Amino acid sequence: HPETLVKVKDAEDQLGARVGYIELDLNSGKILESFRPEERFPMMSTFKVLLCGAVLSRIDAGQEQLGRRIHYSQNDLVEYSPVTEKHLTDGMTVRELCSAAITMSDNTAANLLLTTIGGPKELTAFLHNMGDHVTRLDRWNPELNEAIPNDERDTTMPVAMATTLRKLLTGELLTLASRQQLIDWMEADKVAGPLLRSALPAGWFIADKSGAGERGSRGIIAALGPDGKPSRIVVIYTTGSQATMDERNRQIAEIGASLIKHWAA
Repeated sequence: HPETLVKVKDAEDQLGARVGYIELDLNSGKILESFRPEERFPMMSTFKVLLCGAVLSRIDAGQEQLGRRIHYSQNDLVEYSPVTEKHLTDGMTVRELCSAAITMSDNTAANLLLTTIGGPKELTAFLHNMGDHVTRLDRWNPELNEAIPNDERDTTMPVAMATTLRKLLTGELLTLASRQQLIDWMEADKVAGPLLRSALPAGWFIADKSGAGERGSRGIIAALGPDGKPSRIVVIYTTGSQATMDERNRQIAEIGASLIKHWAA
């Protein structure tokens, strides 16, 4: 059972592509191990957690409401919108939009949420305010998944994403209610079965969010731990590979198996 860093490097070889990885202690925020922690990768759909962070922050400040109902139309629908495409008549609440965005990676829900905050620039501004000057969202769905080589648009670094995720989940940035909601959404993720969840023993907790983009881009952010409590943050990205979606999933699942098999170390 390879050690995690050995498996991550092996994943680069198998995939013919850069893989970035970091593991943080959730409590302390201490980096436990990392690989290409300070290189940039497309965030892809993992941005949606940060987006819902921004939305929750607005909620906490009285500028937004969980129950606010948004009506929208056919023209707003983009590909991979399994929830939003069913609510053209009745609309959806902000709460339901964040659920759909995080748990089903509903692309239209994420655009709708971007509108509520005034666009990708406002997410980037929210990030800057929290101290994250690396992570940047520049475009909307679907364009933000283009993953053009060395384009810094819509990118993060594993270390920036990991830290920012920790601040959202455990910091004072969001109220206790909002922090809990955010983690509850990520716990309820439905579309990341083939990734770290496929390696997870019964009884563990995981709150995650996946992403896939062009040019083989794939990744996942997670808070996970044994005994029903998250204790570490794991962030994994890759971009460039020509491997199949299944192949890229497998490598990420295998990185997950390693970190699980060595967790007690």
